[PDB]
Amino acid sequence: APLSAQELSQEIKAFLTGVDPILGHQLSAREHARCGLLLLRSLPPARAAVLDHLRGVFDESVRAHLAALDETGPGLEDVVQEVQQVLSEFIRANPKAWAPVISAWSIDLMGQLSSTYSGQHQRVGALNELLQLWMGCRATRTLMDIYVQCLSALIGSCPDACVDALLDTSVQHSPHFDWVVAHIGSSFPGTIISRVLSCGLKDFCVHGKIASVVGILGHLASRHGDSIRRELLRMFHDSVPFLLQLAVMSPALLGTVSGELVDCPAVLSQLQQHLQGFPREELDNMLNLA
Amino acid sequence: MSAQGDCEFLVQRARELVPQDLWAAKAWLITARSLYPADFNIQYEMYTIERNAERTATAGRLLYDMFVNFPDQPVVWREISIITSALRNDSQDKQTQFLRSLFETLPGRVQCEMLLKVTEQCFNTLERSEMLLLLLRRFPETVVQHGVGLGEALLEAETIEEQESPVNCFRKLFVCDVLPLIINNHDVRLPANLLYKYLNKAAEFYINYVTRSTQIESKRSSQKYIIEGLTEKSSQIVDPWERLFKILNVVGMRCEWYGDI
Amino acid sequence: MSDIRHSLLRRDALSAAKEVLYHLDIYFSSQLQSADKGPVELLEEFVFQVPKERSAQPKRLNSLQELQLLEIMCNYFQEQTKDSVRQIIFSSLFSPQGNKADDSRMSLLGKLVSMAVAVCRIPVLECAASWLQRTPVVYCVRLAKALVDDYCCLVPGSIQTLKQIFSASPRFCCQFITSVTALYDLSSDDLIPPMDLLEMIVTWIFEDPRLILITFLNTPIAANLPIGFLELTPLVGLIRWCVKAPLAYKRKGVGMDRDSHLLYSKLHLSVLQVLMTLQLHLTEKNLYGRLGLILFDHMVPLVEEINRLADELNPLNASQEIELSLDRLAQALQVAMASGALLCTRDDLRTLCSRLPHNNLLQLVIS
Repeated sequence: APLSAQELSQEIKAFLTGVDPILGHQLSAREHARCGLLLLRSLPPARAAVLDHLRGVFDESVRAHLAALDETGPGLEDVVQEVQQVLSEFIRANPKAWAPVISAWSIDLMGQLSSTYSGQHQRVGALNELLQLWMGCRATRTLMDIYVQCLSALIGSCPDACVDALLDTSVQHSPHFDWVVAHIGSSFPGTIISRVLSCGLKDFCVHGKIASVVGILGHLASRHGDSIRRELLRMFHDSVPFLLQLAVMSPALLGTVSGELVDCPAVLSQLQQHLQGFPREELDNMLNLA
Repeated sequence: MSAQGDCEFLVQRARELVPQDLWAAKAWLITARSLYPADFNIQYEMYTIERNAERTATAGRLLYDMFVNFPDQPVVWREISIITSALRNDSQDKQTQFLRSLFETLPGRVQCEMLLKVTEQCFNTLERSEMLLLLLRRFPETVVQHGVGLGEALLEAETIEEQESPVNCFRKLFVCDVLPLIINNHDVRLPANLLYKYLNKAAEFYINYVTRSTQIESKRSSQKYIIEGLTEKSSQIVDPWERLFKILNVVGMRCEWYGDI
Repeated sequence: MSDIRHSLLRRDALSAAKEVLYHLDIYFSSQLQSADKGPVELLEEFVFQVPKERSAQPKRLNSLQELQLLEIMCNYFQEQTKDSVRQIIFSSLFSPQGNKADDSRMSLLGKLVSMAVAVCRIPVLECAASWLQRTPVVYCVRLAKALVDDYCCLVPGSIQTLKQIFSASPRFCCQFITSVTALYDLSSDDLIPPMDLLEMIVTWIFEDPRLILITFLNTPIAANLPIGFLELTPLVGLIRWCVKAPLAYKRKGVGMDRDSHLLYSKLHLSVLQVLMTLQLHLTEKNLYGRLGLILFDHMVPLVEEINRLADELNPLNASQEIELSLDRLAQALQVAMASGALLCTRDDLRTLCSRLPHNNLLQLVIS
């Protein structure tokens, strides 16, 4: 055990003071990252501090990548590989406590950055183009891969809690990171698209816009998943104008709904007649939309 | 009473726990209490073939407790014999030194009692003579108290050995051992008769060492001879001339005392 | 006093809190005989991070600044180096008040103890051990569980850091052993002892228990404590945990959990050896013998739970485990009767044997 308490005490005191008392030299950001990773292996509070610093580090990396893309650090592959391996081992050792907080940190960072960049850049159907331009980048794509790996580790353990967190973040930050939600739904059609539809219809009932974003995400996730989305829409209709509104605003979902209606109904007609007791103005508006 | 039943149950429980761990059996035997010596002996027997550090510590603690409480038992003698056997390994590593140090840690009273019992049980005349010589050499106090009895004891030992001639390597080894005991204690003053007897014995030993009968039925110095019914390598004696020099030094210390010599 | 509260009332960055804490520690060390609302609120905000409106948020996340506050507290404790100051700080932090503030302060103290163990701070460890000795059963269990989780989830081989801290700091090791004995019982799968925790308990029982016995002999303690206020001797807790461990493994299928069984056997052997040494040392005098000095009245419930768990398929599948548990329980009862742990006589042991399954050897063991 060569690591003595004196070295750790001196290092933490120097970090807290902000200026080295002997060397008096502002260390490089790579040195700060190295020290943070070394502390992360041992101290979970220092791990939280490392995530806090990684927010700014990833902000800098994304801004640098966007600047490079628009105009047209070193070792982009090595540092990303090292961070990914450290996080992977950290999750592997004890996923229960480390995976949810790391996934939440990553998704909150991505949402906040997307919120800032949606208006401060020229780079931002429509959601398909957004998906292309966002997945096109390198650092953001690798971060999304890390988040997908984290969720694939978390789906089996806590699917409901992850879904709840995702939909809470969505209702708080809808027009910002929905394309990542669209990608996740495309990868995992059934439950994800069912929950997106449930959230959209719940918000619609609350209002008596989330619906447009929900329709866009459903259209984006229809590719590799349109059949499951159509089945979910049919199941929702089995049990009301939210489905019609989504079909109207989403051409891909419109085609899926047209195919479903072509497929398939006296009991369905009776159910429609039961729902036909609604107020006349709403019925007329629904007929016009139909 | 039901002492035998409890002892048998404890022994069976200790034996059954050997496959799991010796420590568990030892702990159960200790926690049983009541007939503590029996449980300690059972635990020691269970851990006798074991070689773990924890098992060794438990066995040592049980042996110390038995020595404190039990006045006499064959377990102590068996442990002493095992320690002696371990010490008799090859001296080409630290294991022999560790075994010797562990053996020496035992009290001198137990070793003395074991040696006395072995001497009493030794029916062989040669074994009795060797035991008497070892007892005399170990403590100079006995030799000093006896006085002129050392010569009579040596004569009786030689007669018991059924070899009147002192040319045998055993007689020379015994004489050298007797001389080292006197050399160790320089405060043991002796009269003129004792000094003359010691000088005669030393002269006889030197004569025997210089040449021995051929009867049958970077530098160093040594010689060759034939031992009486034993391997010549068994006689581990180093520098008999140095032993004679040390004897002369002890004699001088008592009375305050071309070429090189 | 007033100036510190005035400075802390305004501005978010409480950079002057360190100076106030240092001044209070110096005053306590130099004027312990001579030594409010503002100090209580400041200490609560620093450690517990609980604002005046308890139902409201506890001063936002209070996580990023929590590490800074813990570092400041550790530095202040290191600068203190006074028994009176450390005792006053521990008493103030661990004093119950009938609310969650005491529990939060105890959790913060446990986090500071873990940080000190990482830094091997001898005075901080001593103060933390004293505070743990003055803590309730729930607080001690929570602190021990949090420490074990931190030592097991930080990285592989992290038990070496705990073992090194235990070797360097004996007081912290004794406190950890007492906390483990009081809490770790393996009665339920939620409270299942860990392999690293078992190794730490074994290492503590190896040498630290002698330090605990020495501390107990230095100053006498009551024969009983309310809810086991960090019972000194860890033999009873370790024995109960080891007994319940094989039954729990059988209930939880024999070689699937083999490390736990071996660790439990080693811990039971270490506890029995420590108890035997303590009995051999103390039976000559009248210092102990009424009920020893530790138990916390928790062995019976854990034993009952273990027996109930092992009852299901006891003779068919868990016959070996049931026999091992019965032998361990009989040995523990015999040791308790011999060590004087029994209240009046071995009547309780006879009743336990009668209620327990078929075991003829216990009858001869008692006699």
